[PDB]
Amino acid sequence: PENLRWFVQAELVNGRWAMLGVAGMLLPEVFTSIGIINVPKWYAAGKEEYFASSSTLFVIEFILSHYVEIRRWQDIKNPGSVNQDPIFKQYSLPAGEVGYPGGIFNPLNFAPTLEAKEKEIANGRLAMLAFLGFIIQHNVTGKGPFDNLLQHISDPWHNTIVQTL
Amino acid sequence: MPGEPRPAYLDGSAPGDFGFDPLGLGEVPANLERYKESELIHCRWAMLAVPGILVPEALGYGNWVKAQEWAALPGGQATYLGNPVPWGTLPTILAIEFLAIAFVEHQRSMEKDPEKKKYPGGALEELKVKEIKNGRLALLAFVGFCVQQSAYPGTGPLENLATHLADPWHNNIGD
Amino acid sequence: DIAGLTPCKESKQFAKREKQALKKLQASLKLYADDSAPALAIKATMEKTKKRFDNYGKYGLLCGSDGLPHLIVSGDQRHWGEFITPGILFLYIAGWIGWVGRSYLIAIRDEKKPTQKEIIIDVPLASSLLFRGFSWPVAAYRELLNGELVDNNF
Amino acid sequence: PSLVISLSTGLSLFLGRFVFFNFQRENMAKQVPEQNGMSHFEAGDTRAKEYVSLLKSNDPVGFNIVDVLAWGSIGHIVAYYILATASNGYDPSFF
Ligand SMILES: CC1=C(/C=C/C(C)=C/C=C\C(C)=C/C=C/C=C(C)/C=C/C=C(C)/C=C/C2=C(C)CCCC2(C)C)C(C)(C)CCC1
Repeated sequence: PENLRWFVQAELVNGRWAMLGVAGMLLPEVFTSIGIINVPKWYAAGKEEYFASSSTLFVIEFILSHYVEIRRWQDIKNPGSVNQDPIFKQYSLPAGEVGYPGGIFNPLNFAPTLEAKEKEIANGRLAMLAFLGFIIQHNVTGKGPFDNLLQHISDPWHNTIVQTL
Repeated sequence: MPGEPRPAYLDGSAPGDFGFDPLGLGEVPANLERYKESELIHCRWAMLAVPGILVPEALGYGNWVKAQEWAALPGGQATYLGNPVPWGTLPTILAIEFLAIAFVEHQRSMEKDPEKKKYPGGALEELKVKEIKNGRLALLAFVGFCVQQSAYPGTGPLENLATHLADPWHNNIGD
Repeated sequence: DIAGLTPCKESKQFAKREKQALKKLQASLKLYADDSAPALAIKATMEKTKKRFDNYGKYGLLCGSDGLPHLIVSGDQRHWGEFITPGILFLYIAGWIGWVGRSYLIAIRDEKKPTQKEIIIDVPLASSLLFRGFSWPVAAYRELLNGELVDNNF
Repeated sequence: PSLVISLSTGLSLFLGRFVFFNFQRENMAKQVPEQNGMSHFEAGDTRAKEYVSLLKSNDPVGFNIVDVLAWGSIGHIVAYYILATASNGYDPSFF
């Protein structure tokens, strides 16, 4: 196969930030209607506020971010972690990282951890295929339609590369 | 070491000898392993330059500043003469205060025991975390803003009416 | 637009010394221009060229005096890529040959007895021995910085 | 528009440091010696120095540097020259 329970969380982390990632531009996703390459921000807002650019929404809300993420890191490292959802186990019942800290140097094994159904996990990756659809168009064809009985599978037009941009 | 491996802010849990079983910094190395001139000096410094600084009033009433208060120092002295000295300004006044200071904590020179630390055993507010342990936050509190005090020295540390400057620069200038 | 070196569009040289350089191959009236090969020294080609004239254009390179591409990336403006946007790949395109290069070799002590076990290549390649080449760094490039190195192996 | 100091203070600053030291205590360190003939380095030996040869004459050292420069140097060229002639021709403080 491949390798050992190295990253799970790393990619899990990734898949966590993922769904709600693809929930992000999933507003442009158009309930019914309101999209394009974005500029704005949830709803509302109107304090004083969340601003530009001698301010930026950036560094303010995302300096402090750091200790909110380092806690996890050092939490991973020196476990550290809930009781225990994400590193790792209590309920119920995901895809097991399974191993404990060392090998024969490395291989007293390495991977008898498959088995089951459709299950929990899946959707975590779903949003990165979403992505590799959803990124690719949006600068290549920057709107997202779906349209039967009209002209699905017919088309209409054409649109390639060098036009210009 | 480096990361992503490290380094036990994640509890222990924790402290911790006992306990529960930990280390954690590696049982007491020293980036000097012996040790000083530059160490703990990073501490009592800026506690006590930064009180000297409270002094510029916010002024809502008026102040400024005294009787003699030096006229930006350049030429309000002395008016001398006797005679007649410097201008003043330049190297001379800037010479007195110096070696006057320059001797005061350098007779201190002679130091070895009485008392050199814990060192092997015992078998400045004595044992003092607080009063001393601030030593840190009293330095960089200062640079923290003197970074902008050497960045954009606009006019008056009104500071925030706008935002938290946060400007942002970007880490570059660009990106 | 930086150091010189103008973006081509003021045309002064390049565009003209061009519509000169290429265009006395064009005076190849000196033959007989209809259908040929034997000749087409005239009509076509310029398609790649003149019918790519004002085309090349077009992203500037701030081609410069002489009127020609002084090709520069260094990490300023759009350019941060005229060789870097096509500057990384190469890094990428090479040293995962190193992986095949490694794991090809790092097999040439496994199944045991080696060398010309290097000349007969055991068609060494097509997937993971290469088709890991795809995915090495920042996900696993630190195949380097643990048990494989050190080195730590035997 | 320049005070030639900093430098020209320090061109004197440690000049004045080895007119310096050591009137009496025999003949001005050690002892004396070393001279010609050669007693020291890779004739054999070649080792092994300390340095606390500072600490003595420092507290002393400061005085003399950082004012005679205002009594010698930037202290007139002095009356005196008297003696007299008068005096060397007696001098304008040059100026
Ligand atoms: C940060 C910084 C920087 C840098 C600089 C320098 C230059 C430094 C030095 C540094 C160091 C300290 C270095 C070292 C390095 C190391 C190395 C080492 C490199 C590399 C490599 C190699 C050689 C590789 C190999 C390989 C791999 C690893 C992968 C692929 C394949 C192979 C296996 C081949 C800059 C520029 C930005 C500037 C500022 C700061």
